Amino acid sequence: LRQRHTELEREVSRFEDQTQQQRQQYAQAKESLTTLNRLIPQVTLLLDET
Amino acid sequence: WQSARELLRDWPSQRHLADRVQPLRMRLSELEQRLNNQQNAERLLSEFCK
Repeated sequence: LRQRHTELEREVSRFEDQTQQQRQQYAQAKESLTTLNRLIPQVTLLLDET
Repeated sequence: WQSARELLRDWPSQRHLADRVQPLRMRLSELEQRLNNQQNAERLLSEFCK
């Protein structure tokens, strides 16, 4: 059972990491999306670089 | 005499103000987008509330 524990811990470590990175990327995805939400809707059109 | 004086009163003003036409064209065009986008966003918000 202790060997089982060590191996399950390996797997859980892998998942904990994968989550730790993944969430960074996808939080950044929604963040960049918020940047777009700020920019485009009208601002890109009045700040149309006239 | 008086009428003619009024005409030559206006004439300086006439050219001076008529000079502004083209600025006014761009102005009206630009404000049109305000109208259009306000109406569009009004749509969007009403659709959401529904």
